[PDB]
Amino acid sequence: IVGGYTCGANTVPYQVSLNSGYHFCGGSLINSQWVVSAAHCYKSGIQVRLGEDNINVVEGNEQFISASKSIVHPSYNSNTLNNDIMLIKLKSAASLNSRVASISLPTSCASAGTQCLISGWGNTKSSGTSYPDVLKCLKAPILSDSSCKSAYPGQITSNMFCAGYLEGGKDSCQGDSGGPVVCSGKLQGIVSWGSGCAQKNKPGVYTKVCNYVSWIKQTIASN
Ligand SMILES: [Ca+2]
Repeated sequence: IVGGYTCGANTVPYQVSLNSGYHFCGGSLINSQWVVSAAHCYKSGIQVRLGEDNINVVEGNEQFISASKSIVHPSYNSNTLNNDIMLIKLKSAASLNSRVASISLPTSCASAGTQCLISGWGNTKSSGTSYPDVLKCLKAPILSDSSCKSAYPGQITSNMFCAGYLEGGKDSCQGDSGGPVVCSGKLQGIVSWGSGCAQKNKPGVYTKVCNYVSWIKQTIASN
């Protein structure tokens, strides 16, 4: 997250870290056994880390759980990042508490100008590299479809939306992928892609979770 702030330990209790001997992507806890993340984060060997704040120190309130199943959307296209969504089933159910809690899926899609919270352990620099230890937060609005398509002509599908700031300086970035975009207590986005980070007129692009609610619920009911 570039231009953001230190969230505060366990203030984003649904945020997870996906780990393979290092943090590589985020995700969101949507019930005691299931996490949503981005398809482009898919790997073998994933450990889900819940209740994290500093990803480099064991502080308390952490739960480390292996992934059992990792379900990439069948129509994921890795060249376009259309359908950039994955479900991950935990080996065991997490213990939910004030520090470790699920986020609700949307009933309706969000509209333009809705303010959301994006969070992650990704790069904090637009130009260069600097990974945080502790979780970073950014409040960003949903842009209009118009401004989103004018920023990325031909590359925005019905399953995406833009969020952020056209002036630059505030965005998600590498390592934030897969994490939450929460608006009025509902999971509306997943950190997906963009052109660089925090660059002017190139806002971040997010998977529009409201298009996937039926798919999420049908897949989970069968797995
Ligand atoms: Ca920790």
